[PDB]
Amino acid sequence: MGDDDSAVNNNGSSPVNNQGEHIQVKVRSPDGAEVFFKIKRKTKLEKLMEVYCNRLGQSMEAVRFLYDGDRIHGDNTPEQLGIEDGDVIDAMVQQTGG
Repeated sequence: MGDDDSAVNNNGSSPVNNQGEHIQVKVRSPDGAEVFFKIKRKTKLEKLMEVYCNRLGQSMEAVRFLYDGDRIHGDNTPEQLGIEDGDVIDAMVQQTGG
């Protein structure tokens, strides 16, 4: 069953990619510190907050995630608000502070 794709040749991976091609977001740990996070594929705020959950050993119901200054759902995505690559997220102690 002859497929051309497996025999088309021209295989390889050239450096057709730049460092700032992807996305970058800083989730300012709410203590006067800010850790650089990064987005590679289309990945909404969900993984940005969960990797943070796993990072501090405390999940997102215990860290209110505000981005562009305003808390919201992770499924809202960055560009949907108008702010993207170079943006920041702030996680405060729980949703109601307690």
